[PDB]
Amino acid sequence: MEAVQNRIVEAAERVPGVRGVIHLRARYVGQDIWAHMIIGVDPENTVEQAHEICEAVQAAVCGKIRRIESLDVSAEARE
Amino acid sequence: MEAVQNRIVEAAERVPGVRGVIHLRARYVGQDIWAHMIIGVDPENTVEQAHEICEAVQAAVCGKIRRIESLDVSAEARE
Repeated sequence: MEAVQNRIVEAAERVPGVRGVIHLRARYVGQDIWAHMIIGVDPENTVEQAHEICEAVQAAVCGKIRRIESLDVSAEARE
Repeated sequence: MEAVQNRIVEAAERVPGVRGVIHLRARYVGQDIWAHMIIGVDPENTVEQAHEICEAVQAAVCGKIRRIESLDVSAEARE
């Protein structure tokens, strides 16, 4: 649980435009993980750019961590 | 319930920068309402601007509809 959540955080942080993981809640459903994540982004990015970063984080994390079967990613301004 | 939710929607829509209410969930707790709202915004607004619109919607709706005692507002790109 703690190691998998570190893996998730690190995976998100390596995606262009991510300025920290603000929040991550992981729920275990059988052998699978269902998760909700909030990432920080540049406040001067557009809303469209922030959506693109969130989509990229979803693809990267789901592609890298095969136990994850649901992941919702949203963004907030950071710095 | 239906009339109060129409009131909430209309109140949000009159705030500068709102492009529709995408989602509104209202829960009744005793006599009070607790609500979660997603607004549409210009995709070319910055993330900081979208946060400012959300804050303005929170102030307007909470100020106008006194039964609401909790309101969380987030934004997504619309058009």
